[PDB]
Amino acid sequence: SETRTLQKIREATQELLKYGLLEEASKPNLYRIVLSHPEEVTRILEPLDLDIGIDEIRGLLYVKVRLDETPAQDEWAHPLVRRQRLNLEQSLLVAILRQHFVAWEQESGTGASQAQIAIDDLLPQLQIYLGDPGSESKERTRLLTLLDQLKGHGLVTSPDAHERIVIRPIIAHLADPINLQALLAWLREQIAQQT
Amino acid sequence: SETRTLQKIREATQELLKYGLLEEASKPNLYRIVLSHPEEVTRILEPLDLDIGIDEIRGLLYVKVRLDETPAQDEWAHPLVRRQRLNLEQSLLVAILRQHFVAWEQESGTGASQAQIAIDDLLPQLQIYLGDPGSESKERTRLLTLLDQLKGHGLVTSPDAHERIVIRPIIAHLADPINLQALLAWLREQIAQQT
Amino acid sequence: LNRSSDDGVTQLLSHIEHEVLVIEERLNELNETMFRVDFQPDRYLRLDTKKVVHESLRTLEKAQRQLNAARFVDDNGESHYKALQVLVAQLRDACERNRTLGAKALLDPRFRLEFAVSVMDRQSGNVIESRTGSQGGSGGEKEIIASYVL
Amino acid sequence: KVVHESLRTLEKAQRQLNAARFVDDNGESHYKALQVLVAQLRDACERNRT
Amino acid sequence: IPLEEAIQSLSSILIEHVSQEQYDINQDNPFLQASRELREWIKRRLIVER
Amino acid sequence: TLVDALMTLLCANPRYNLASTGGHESDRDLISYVRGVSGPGDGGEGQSHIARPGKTVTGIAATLEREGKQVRLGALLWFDSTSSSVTDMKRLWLFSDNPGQTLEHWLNVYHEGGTRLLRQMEKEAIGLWTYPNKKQYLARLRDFFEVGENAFTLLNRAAGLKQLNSIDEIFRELVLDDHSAFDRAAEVANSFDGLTEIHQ
Amino acid sequence: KRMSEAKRVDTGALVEAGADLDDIPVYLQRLQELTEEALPEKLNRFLDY
Amino acid sequence: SQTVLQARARSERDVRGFMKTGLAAEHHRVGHLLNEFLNLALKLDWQRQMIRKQEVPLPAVGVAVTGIPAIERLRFKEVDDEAEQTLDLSNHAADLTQIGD
Ligand code: BEF
Repeated sequence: SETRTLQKIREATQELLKYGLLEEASKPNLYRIVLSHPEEVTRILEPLDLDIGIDEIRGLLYVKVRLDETPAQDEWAHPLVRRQRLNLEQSLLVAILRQHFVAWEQESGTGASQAQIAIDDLLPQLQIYLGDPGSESKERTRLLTLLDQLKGHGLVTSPDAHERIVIRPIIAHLADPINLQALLAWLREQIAQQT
Repeated sequence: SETRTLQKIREATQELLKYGLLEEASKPNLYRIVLSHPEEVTRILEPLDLDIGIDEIRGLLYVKVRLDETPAQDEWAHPLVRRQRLNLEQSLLVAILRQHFVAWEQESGTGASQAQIAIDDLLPQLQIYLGDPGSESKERTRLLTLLDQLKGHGLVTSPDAHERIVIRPIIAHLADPINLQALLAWLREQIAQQT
Repeated sequence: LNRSSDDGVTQLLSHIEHEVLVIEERLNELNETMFRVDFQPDRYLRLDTKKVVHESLRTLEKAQRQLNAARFVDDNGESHYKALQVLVAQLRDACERNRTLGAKALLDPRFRLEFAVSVMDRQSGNVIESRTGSQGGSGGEKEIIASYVL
Repeated sequence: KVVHESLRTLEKAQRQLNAARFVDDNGESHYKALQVLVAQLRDACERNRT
Repeated sequence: IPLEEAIQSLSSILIEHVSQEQYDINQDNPFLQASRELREWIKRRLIVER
Repeated sequence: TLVDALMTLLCANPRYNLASTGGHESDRDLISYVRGVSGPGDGGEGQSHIARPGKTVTGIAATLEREGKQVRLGALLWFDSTSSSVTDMKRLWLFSDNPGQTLEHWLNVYHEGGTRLLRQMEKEAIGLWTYPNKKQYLARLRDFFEVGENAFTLLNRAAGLKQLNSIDEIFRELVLDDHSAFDRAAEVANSFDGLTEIHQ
Repeated sequence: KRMSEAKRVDTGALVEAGADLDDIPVYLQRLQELTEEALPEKLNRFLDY
Repeated sequence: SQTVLQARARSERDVRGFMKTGLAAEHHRVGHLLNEFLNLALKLDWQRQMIRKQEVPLPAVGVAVTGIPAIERLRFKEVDDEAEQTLDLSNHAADLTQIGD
């Protein structure tokens, strides 16, 4: 009877709200459609105070709070977007992944296909800040659960059949990347001072 | 160029989406706003395949999945439904609660808001079906776990100081004749299979 | 279709790469001219450059690689022609929308690399500051960035 | 002194409402005129940075 | 017997029988084993806690 | 930097480094002044450009004197971790008219104890006020200096702003106090909600 | 079919009613109620306001 | 004796409270279907966890949408430092004027 939003756009919007992002790498049909109808998606999200920011270089779309332009409130608060503070280990892992991603981009260029990194490569680096919990069976399990937790936020893919992961584009758009650098360097200096 | 939905409507619809339902007993200032502009709220929720459900007789509002121009599928298969499908043992308690609700509503009238029940009144009810573990603590824990799982669905509040709960009016819409008939049809087929 | 070939696109991409390399080579002379001067008491300015691989170019490369594979699956060549059509669509679309930066980062050499100024240490040769613009700075410290890079 | 188009339109709506009170129907005209006026104020509040 | 009091007495009694390997009595923790024993009794319907 | 030290105390949302930009943009933030960020950094893993990376404290005060009476504004800002985000900075805005109160004394008290010690000191000492958030402190400043809230914004944007590109814009946004009747319009529009509900 | 649409448009007064031939009296009584009492009272209140 | 009598009184009060319910709802429409369903439930084997963890075909009402995963919402761990304090507030008398010609 009455007009209904195009099925593909509805699917794209629901997906974008569910997962928080789209990528041309793994969802081309929806990603291209969204870019071909930006005014429709932005109109659909505006009533909820949500709005898509698009990163054409890396082929990514991600939701972000559309609240007022620097109102009397110096920090935004949104009913639906529940804020989180990653625990210490998650913060360290995110910092390591972020610096790996930036270092790779420095060479291959912005938006270059990320090189697959093996699980074995990260444990020595987490050891630099967490020591040895007691066994390989423990540290590897911890690293795997941490990677699975991060995949929920969309920062990393699942370990493939050969135990290598790929860093997702969304890592570049974290809220305050300066925090990762500061904490990581501070803990590194702590261990270097205690040793 | 830029056209924004009224700030009151945005706040009310965001709260409605957050909690899944909205009542005049607890949040009158938002319930009146939503009920005064149902067309705007319906068109805001249409892109997400969600629709409003109004009950002025009980001062209730709740969002429900849509099927128009996307028939069949499954209501719980919708991407944005964040909670698991209803479970049989939960449905038994839902039926008991609905029975108490119809009794109370038919004796008080629909206007009153205190559709309460005492916790001790449900334990004998469940003893007939789920069996008797011979330990008041175990069965009380079972009953409270079920009530919590229902609170996740929004059909009941948590026990108060006097070990009394309030059956939210949404139950009247969850178990109404159209759905009870389908549940009975499914259950008869299950029993026939058991034979 | 047998007589057809994919040389058309690969030559174009090679030409664009050659143009980008020419631009970088030309900047390499300006860097050496910069080296002879002092931007600060013992710092000398340098112009750096990263490469930008827009999603458009990655998609084009993916389509080309799929075209290479589709030639060896026989359905009266239908799949090969479909792949060729999908590939040609990207070129044509970029051609019509040449004013959007998306096609610029594919066909325009100037948009294939991003620029940023860097202050080098005269003694050690390390980087002290990476400066994609002139934000921050005092003024005078901002004006010197502006005048040097201009 | 400068009077922007918005105030002129609101004045026009004021006069229109004033005239529409007398039409003999069950509010389908008076109420419409009242709401087309109140909509101007609602819009003004909503986009108070325009 | 109040349940918490029962656990104490049952654990103290169980501590005496640790030498009877004929029934595989272990030594890790008497309190937790007493709690498990009371649960086993309750479900087997020898005792009912109310 | 010295000028912005004062502008932070005086204004509500100061425009740092306004003069260098010419008047149409500010390109620094209070976080970067507290940390003493010396630039964009080397663009990589380095952290030599930041001066106070760990736990740190910062203080600023200004003394105004008329006929011997001293009124000493002040502010304390500190971090408890490497975090350099606005939510993790903890503040305390101080207003005073006691000659004995000075920045050194406040810093000594802080080094002796956190916010609680200063809150107790507020009770202990006469002629002192503290406010955990800036709005109340600025309200105190207004009711002391008998000016509208726009006066100090005018002062801050007059620190630079050499252009005066559109007199209308200046006088509408920076001089004449806000007296818009938006609240009244919202109240009037709400008067008809009773009608709208019944019609619905 | 049409009772199922009356259910869709309804606003809580027909929650205790199915869409089978058994429930037709409920719908008819609701229609009579609207025609007789509720609608004129609501219109009088609205026209007063 | 007192314990047994109290138990009897509690049970009798509980059953009397139950009997009134159902009496006031036997011929209400939804009450009729609820009684029908509750009768059917007895046949099922509630001891089997698999049986009492089936999924019924009840609709989805009150569907809450929340926790949209906006990447901005993440904040990183605030590891605290407690080693020492920066007490130094010397006058900085090294400020004596020595500036280029
Ligand atoms: F006042 Be600064 F030198 F721009």
